[PDB]
Amino acid sequence: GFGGNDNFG
Amino acid sequence: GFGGNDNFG
Amino acid sequence: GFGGNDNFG
Amino acid sequence: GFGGNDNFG
Amino acid sequence: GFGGNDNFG
Amino acid sequence: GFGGNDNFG
Amino acid sequence: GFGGNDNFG
Amino acid sequence: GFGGNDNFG
Amino acid sequence: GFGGNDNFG
Amino acid sequence: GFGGNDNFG
Amino acid sequence: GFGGNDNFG
Amino acid sequence: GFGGNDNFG
Amino acid sequence: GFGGNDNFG
Amino acid sequence: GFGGNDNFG
Amino acid sequence: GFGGNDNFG
Amino acid sequence: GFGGNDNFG
Amino acid sequence: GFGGNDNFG
Amino acid sequence: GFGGNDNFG
Amino acid sequence: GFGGNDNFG
Amino acid sequence: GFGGNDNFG
Amino acid sequence: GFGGNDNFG
Amino acid sequence: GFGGNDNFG
Amino acid sequence: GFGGNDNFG
Amino acid sequence: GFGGNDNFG
Repeated sequence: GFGGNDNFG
Repeated sequence: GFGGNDNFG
Repeated sequence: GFGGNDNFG
Repeated sequence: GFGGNDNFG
Repeated sequence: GFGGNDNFG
Repeated sequence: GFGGNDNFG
Repeated sequence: GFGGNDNFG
Repeated sequence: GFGGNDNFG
Repeated sequence: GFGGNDNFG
Repeated sequence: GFGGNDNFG
Repeated sequence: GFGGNDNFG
Repeated sequence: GFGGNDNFG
Repeated sequence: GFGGNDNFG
Repeated sequence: GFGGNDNFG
Repeated sequence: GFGGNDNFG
Repeated sequence: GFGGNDNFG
Repeated sequence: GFGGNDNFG
Repeated sequence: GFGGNDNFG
Repeated sequence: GFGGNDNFG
Repeated sequence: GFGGNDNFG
Repeated sequence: GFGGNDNFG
Repeated sequence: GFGGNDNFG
Repeated sequence: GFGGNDNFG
Repeated sequence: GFGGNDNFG
């Protein structure tokens, strides 16, 4: 999510 | 893709 | 939530 | 089916 | 049915 | 004479 | 309170 | 259903 | 006297 | 019949 | 032919 | 039908 | 009198 | 059906 | 106090 | 379907 | 909580 | 919280 | 007569 | 922390 | 800093 | 040179 | 120079 | 693809 697409959902 | 938190139902 | 009767293809 | 949410798909 | 009546619910 | 497929309450 | 002969047929 | 309140939810 | 299937949620 | 057909005759 | 789903009442 | 009469009801 | 070669289905 | 913050009573 | 008559005070 | 060709016929 | 609900108090 | 007073800072 | 939470200084 | 800052969430 | 003096900064 | 406390991602 | 029963509470 | 010398403090 900072470079790589995190999904806290 | 579908990189998200996906429910489908 | 109540995702009922999904027919996916 | 009598209150069942049934598919018949 | 084939020869008699039938309903869905 | 006779009743049949009968959903009820 | 129903009360007589009813014959759910 | 009849007199007993059911609760099919 | 609640009686149903209420989900306090 | 999900990938199929049905009759209900 | 796969003509299925017939009633030949 | 096809070969002979058939009544219904 | 359906008589000649015939596919019913 | 997701009250994540439900204070009650 | 939801069915139970509380007294937060 | 999702990410799949999935031909019925 | 950085992903979801707090409910302070 | 809920019953007790709160403070911050 | 509880004086509860307190932050001095 | 009554000395330095906080974060919630 | 209640009877003395303090430098939170 | 405190960076301090901070969530990321 | 406060000097009595203060009840800082 | 960040790439320098970046000091997440």
